[PDB]
Amino acid sequence: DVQLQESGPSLVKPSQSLSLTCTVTGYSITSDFAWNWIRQFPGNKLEWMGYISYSGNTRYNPSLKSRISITRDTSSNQFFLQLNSVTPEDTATYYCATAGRGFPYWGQGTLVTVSAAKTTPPSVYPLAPGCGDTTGSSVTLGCLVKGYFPESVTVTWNSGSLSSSVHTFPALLQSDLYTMSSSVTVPSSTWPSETVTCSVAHPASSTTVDKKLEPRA
Amino acid sequence: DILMTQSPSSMSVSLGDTVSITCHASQDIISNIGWLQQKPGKSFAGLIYHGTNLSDGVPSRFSGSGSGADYSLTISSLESEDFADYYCVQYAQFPWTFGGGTKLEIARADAAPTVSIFPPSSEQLTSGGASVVCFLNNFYPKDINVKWKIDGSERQNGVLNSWTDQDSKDSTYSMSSTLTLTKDEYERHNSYTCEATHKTSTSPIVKSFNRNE
Repeated sequence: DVQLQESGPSLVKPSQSLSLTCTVTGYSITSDFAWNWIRQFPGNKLEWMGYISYSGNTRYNPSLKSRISITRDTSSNQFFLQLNSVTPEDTATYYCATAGRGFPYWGQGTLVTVSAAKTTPPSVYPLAPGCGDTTGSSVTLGCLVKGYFPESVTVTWNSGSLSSSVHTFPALLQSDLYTMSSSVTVPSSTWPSETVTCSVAHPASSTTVDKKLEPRA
Repeated sequence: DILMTQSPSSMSVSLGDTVSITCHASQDIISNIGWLQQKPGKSFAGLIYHGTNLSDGVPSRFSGSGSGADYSLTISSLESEDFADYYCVQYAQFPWTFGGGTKLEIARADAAPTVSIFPPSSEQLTSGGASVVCFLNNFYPKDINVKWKIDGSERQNGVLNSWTDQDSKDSTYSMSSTLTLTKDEYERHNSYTCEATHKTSTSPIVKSFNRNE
């Protein structure tokens, strides 16, 4: 029962080099298997990139050949992706996985963005219901996330609790910045009763801000 | 590099149904093939390997078969969780290459959306900007058309639409239509109207407010 824990910074400037780390636990990378790097482009295309076997033996996808470099560390039990001369076109979600017997274990993925655009922290805004229109049975609340980069936020309501009846719309890019919002649907004996907050994390600036949905004035 | 011809590119079966997805190798990979599932925004979990073998923890609703250049995946008694993406992968000849994927969708009946409009928060305003937001939830089919107005005059500038993929919980979609203005221009207008037109309804759903309020 292996675990893939892929670390590495998610924002790389063009021409520079992208270098990631998978961290294997509950299995020895020298023992067995082939340990790989797979990228998935937006639009869900999958490219196999390469690997290093249990015996330190590498194989790459030749469409990378020149710039790809996959190595490992026995002691710590980790392998490393290095990819030089990145372009915008190398912006994908990076997965490490194990090979042989198929692809049993996978990492959780890591989004990598190749851009000269600056990291902006996101401004969160509560979107309480319209003015006078008191509700009845149903009530719909929202949260809007503006002016952030790069791709990677996580809007949670309270903290998972409001799990059900939640829609978080995928982000849309305008001028190097993402705006995204999320709606939560509730009964009423729930709100304004229960402290319903919007919990957004944006890792690239460590900005786990919460905002509390209050009625307007 | 061997081309993994995956078919069909998408579907829409009902619950408890059964799907067969057939992946076609450009050559003859001797059963070196894997069947992956990607649940929405998550990672992958291998389903079949070496062509016909179930991976551990994998339900007996799943099962694959194939020989030579031609392999397939069937899922019996389909369930909500099963309505995700699927990809075949070949690991016989280098470089290993993946299929183009297969999206899977639950055929639902039509739904009229549940529309809510949201004035700008008095936190965005004090900040300079002002977005008038609009959610259209729980409807089918995906095709929707939302339109904005400002004191009657329709407005195409400053809008930004976002659809979610299908919710497996209820086989519906949702979309958020965002209008973004400058706090000054917002303050120079009274009415804000959001119009959803769906194949469901003959006349559009109108939610609007008065900034005056």
